[PDB]
Amino acid sequence: LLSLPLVGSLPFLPRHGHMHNNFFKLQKKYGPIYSVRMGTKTTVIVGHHQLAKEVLIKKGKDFSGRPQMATLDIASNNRKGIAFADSGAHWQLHRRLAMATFALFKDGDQKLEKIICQEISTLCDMLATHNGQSIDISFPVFVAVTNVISLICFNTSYKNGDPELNVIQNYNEGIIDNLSKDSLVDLVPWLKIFPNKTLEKLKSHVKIRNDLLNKILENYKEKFRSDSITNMLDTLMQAKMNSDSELLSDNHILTTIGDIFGAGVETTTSVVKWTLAFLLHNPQVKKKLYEEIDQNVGFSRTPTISDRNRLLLLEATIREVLRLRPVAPMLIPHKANVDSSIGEFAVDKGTEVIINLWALHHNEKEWHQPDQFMPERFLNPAGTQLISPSVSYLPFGAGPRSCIGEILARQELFLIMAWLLQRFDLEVPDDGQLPSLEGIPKVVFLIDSFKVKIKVRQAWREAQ
Ligand code: HEM
Ligand SMILES: C[C@]12CC[C@H](O)CC1=CC[C@@H]1[C@@H]2CC[C@]2(C)C(c3cccnc3)=CC[C@@H]12
Repeated sequence: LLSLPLVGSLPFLPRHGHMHNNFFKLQKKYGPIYSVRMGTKTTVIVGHHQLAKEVLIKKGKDFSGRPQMATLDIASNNRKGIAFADSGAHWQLHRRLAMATFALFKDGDQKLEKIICQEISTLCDMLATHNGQSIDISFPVFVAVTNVISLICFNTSYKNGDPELNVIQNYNEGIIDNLSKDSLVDLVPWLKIFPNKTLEKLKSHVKIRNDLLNKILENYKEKFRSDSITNMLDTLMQAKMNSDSELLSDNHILTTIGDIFGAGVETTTSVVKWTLAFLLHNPQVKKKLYEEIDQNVGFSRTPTISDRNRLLLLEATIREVLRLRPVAPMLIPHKANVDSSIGEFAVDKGTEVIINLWALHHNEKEWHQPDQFMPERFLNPAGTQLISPSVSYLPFGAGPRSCIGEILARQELFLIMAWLLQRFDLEVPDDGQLPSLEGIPKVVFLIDSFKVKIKVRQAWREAQ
């Protein structure tokens, strides 16, 4: 007898399990580096911190490109902005500008901390009215960080109950929904194979986004002045003026701002939401954080960046969430700019390269009990200093494409968690429903919405 002719082979079921996991699973069989073919396209998947550090750092510029996806083409207005922009003059300029923007927030009245704290203050005030009730805290958090990013981008914020916030939250939900089904690593190009409305759907969420950004950018051309660089939009216009003409067109500026707005809001919200979930499943850790927040900060004042030097277990909890649930479990896809190599294997010009960050954060030789939420992994055995327990760890990636929002995100997470932990007891709702920790892989790695019982703290009031 005979083997049947094979016309197609995939090593696991599509739309079965999370893909970053299925890829990790195959490491057992094939090693930490291997490739897949779909039509003309080859894709490399990397699942070890050494070979990843080759792609991200050592050969940074070689692998700093982005592949082209019909779905990203829409989200990025034909490859503009930073995130889904390919390497080139376009990317490099807009990346450096945005970065330069961030320094305009290093010291003074527009200290990043002061902008962050104002909003956490509104945010804690709103949340306080719900004393005794179980709420989904998604929207209150989305609001506070929508504000921080808005101030940083434009020097504007939204008053309470402005409907624009609701309009944003909507096309954000609908873009994240139609950007991919599961991860950005779509394996089989299902949307070229059968009739469907997903590009149609995606276009018209992005239309409404682009329309809101167009209003603000034409309504700002007349407020703009050379002697006043205080936000990101200024920085961009300060560049268009001096000069790079092809590079800073209207579309190009809109899209960069659109990336930062998107990225500022959805990543931090998601992580806050994860952190709260892990905290609800871990009442032993939760208790110690209240005890640590009392011993070190008490109730004479609200928490402060300078507190990162003493709220160590809080910073370890955040570190551990960013490990167990990476925001980007497979980063964003890379691409080979020139012919090159990983681990001394050939990788040709144009090949998609994916770092399975999830594998690195779960490597069993690198972590002692990787499947466990254990903020202790990030402390010395006593409890008094933060440690880097493995090199297989890159929540913010690294190299030419590393996260630019990293200082922003770090401070937003630490300050949100600290104000929250000071003022509020956060408990399971009366119906003992805990959130699912499984997650929902999309551009960002999300958690199903859930509810938290929020109460005002006995110790917080017993001091007013
Ligand atoms: C916990 C929150 C965050 C995490 C864990 C995180 C992590 C990451 C990772 C892993 C990447 C991709 C690295 C790669 O593609 O190889 C990335 C890229 C990026 N992030 Fe974040 N990030 C966070 C928050 C933010 C924030 C607050 C912003 C905006 C202020 C932001 C803006 C960006 C942008 C614009 C890129 C694209 C970089 C490029 O293509 O050159 N991120 N981030
Ligand atoms: C789709 C979305 C989120 C929904 C918005 O409507 C549009 C948008 C634009 C830029 C994207 C963002 C999600 C987060 C992205 C993908 C991001 C990012 C992703 C992960 C970590 N850090 C940053 C850089 C650009 C960001």
